[PDB]
Amino acid sequence: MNIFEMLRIDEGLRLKIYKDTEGYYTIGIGHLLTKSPSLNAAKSELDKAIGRNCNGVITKDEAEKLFNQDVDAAVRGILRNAKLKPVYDSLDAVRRCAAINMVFQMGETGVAGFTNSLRMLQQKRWDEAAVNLAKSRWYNQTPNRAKRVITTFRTGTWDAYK
Ligand SMILES: Cc1cccc(I)c1
Ligand SMILES: [Cl-]
Repeated sequence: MNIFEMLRIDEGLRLKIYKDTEGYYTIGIGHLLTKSPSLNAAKSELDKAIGRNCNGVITKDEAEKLFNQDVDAAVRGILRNAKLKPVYDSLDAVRRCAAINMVFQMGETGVAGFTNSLRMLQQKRWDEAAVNLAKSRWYNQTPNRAKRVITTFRTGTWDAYK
């Protein structure tokens, strides 16, 4: 297991524009295109991202390329964020994958309310952090995926993905 395999499990792979769990146009391995309700707006974002006129469809290679860019962007966003970087750097590699997973799903803004969870994670109070992480819209709206991520933070193992 690694972050790519983890997120590939959580996000799936679809080569045509689809709607994510929130109803937003997405493609590939969970690549958000737009929050606009306009399919044309999503198609424009797709063409811009791939560099050709795709009319809503990409290849597996293209999906994997976008996915690598998106994982890297999540990592570099963590490293540039004064709140997230100290916690991230305190974690082991398996738990760092759980952190990337959350940033990939929700962005830096979506994790802004996790201040108390971040403190518990930095303190290595794993069961306490796991309880706190579940008290969230995130957990309630995507409970099976949140449970896997939370188990990863709780245990520092890949058990939830095996
Ligand atoms: C709980 C959490 C989420 C995103 C990033 C980090 I570091 C920690
Ligand atoms: Cl879920």
